[PDB]
Amino acid sequence: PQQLSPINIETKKAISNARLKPLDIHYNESKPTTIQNTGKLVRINFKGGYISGGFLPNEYVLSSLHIYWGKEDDYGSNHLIDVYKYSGEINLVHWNKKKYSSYEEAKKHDDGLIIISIFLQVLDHKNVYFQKIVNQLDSIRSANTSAPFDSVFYLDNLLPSKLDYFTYLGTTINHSADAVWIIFPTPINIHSDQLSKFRTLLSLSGKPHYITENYRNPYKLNDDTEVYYS
Repeated sequence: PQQLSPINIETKKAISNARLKPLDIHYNESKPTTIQNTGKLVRINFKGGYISGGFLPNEYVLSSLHIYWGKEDDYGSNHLIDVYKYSGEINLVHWNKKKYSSYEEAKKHDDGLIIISIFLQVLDHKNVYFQKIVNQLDSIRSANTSAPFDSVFYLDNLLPSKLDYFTYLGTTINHSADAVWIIFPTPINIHSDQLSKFRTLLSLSGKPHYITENYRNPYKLNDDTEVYYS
């Protein structure tokens, strides 16, 4: 069967494979175009950027960034590692443009999508790179809104300090497609004030309510889903 995402990664059960070389991340050419409050989450759309190397058959192009958080700073990510939840989670969605015609075609195949997870950890540290995103939220307060992302922003500045990863075959968080996940256990550090600003965003209409949390609870791991560690 499909493996529904997200999941708890049990580190003692993760397995090794020579294929798991470090990823080659190439966000030089990445530029955010617009930012949106979809009524569920914050999405930033990108033009440019790709990942390659690692266990990948070829390059996958970057398309979008999603952000998830919780009601409290200590409980906000989608994925867990050994039943530890981080403060929040960024997902970077990439698709197999080499093989498929559009993201919509790519979504239909288990080699179509690769999603990178970067955890957020609230640690009383104002993160100047993450602040670029925070400082756009005032423009997308209502649900189903869009704004130009004008500020210069280098996506590679949100990469964790260490890029070892877990990988498994799961699904997108809305379960509309299979997706291979690349999960970095090392989080990036942010400040409580920064995460707080996401909770000002409004849901779709009773009347709209604050999106105080938008993570999805984890699903059980299928007996035949293997989790690899690089």
